[PDB]
Amino acid sequence: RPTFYRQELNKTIWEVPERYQNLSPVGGSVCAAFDTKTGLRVAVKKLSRPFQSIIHAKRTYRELRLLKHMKHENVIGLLDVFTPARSLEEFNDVYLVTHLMGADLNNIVKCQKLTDDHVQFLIYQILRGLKYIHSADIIHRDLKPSNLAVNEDCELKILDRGLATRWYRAPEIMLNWMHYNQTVDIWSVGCIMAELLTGRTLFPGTDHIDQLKLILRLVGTPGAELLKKISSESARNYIQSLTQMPKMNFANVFIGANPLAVDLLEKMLVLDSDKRITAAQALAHAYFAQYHDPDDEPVADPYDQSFESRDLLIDEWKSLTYDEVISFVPPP
Ligand SMILES: Cn1nc(C(C)(C)C)cc1NC(=O)Nc1ccc(Cl)cc1
Ligand SMILES: CCCCCCCCO[C@@H]1O[C@H](CO)[C@@H](O)[C@H](O)[C@H]1O
Repeated sequence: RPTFYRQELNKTIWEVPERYQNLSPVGGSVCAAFDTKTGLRVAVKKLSRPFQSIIHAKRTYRELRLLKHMKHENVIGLLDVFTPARSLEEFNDVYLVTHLMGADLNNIVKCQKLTDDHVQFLIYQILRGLKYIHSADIIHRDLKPSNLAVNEDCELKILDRGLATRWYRAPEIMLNWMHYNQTVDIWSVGCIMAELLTGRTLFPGTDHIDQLKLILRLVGTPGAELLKKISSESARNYIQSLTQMPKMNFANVFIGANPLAVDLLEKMLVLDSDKRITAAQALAHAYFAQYHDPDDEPVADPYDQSFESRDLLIDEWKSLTYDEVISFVPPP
């Protein structure tokens, strides 16, 4: 074990290896640090009360398992994870180390003037990262501009901050469908993409109902084919209950957009999530011709997430998390 030191920042104590220097608050509780081992600047996150409830303990464990697993350019990965605790008995705090990236995409959006080439490169990187995420059988479910770190050269990493967020949510997530396929995230890529083109939010709903009213205005009310898949009572029984809305043709909404951008949007923003384009399929769309490389759009190693079914005690989830701290191997 290295030697640690204690420092107080914004009413939060922080005990970190001497390696991590220059500490200064950024945000949960995140600091910028200077990593003297690799000469680069990092974000260090100290987890708040990680083993306080069962649910906190399980989420702490999912955090670590998940970040230990993500190893892709366009997805947040773990540079390091440490605890000041010398033993399990004494184990209480968890710090995560990741790359700091300057902005999130939210900053970059409303003040900069995005070329079609900007939208290609930014959207290409989200899909690329999503292929990877989705190949591990992970659905993000809350993809938005705040959850995309962008550096100065417009390199992009997907992440989860986590806890308006509703502006990018798939219609099915917002009616609480419970059977979600991965294309929920494709819906989110559509909303983001449209906003990078127009510079404005596609569905800036004021609340839940308004959000959905705005979605249907664009995509139209459900067709016969989609309707025939709805199991439920009055889930379907309020059919045209917000008028029998005709679907907008997107060439009319995205005037002066690359017609290939328009065509991809039509394939992302389908009501019926069985008809949505996949991440891997969207990669092969002519819109990404300048960036698409078939041999450098990698998939994930098998991700064991049996643990999610498990109902364990606070102290089992704490031990499991301890094991994960102990077993961490740093990137090259
Ligand atoms: C829970 N979670 N899920 C994902 C995805 C889906 C992108 C793999 C990523 C994460 N977790 C995070 O993104 N966590 C995280 C950790 C530290 C900082 Cl400074 C910022 C964010
Ligand atoms: C506003 C009316 C709600 C329309 C949302 C329906 C689109 C969601 O997609 C639907 O739901 C499931 C995915 O969760 C799929 O398995 C279904 O087959 C699919 O059609």
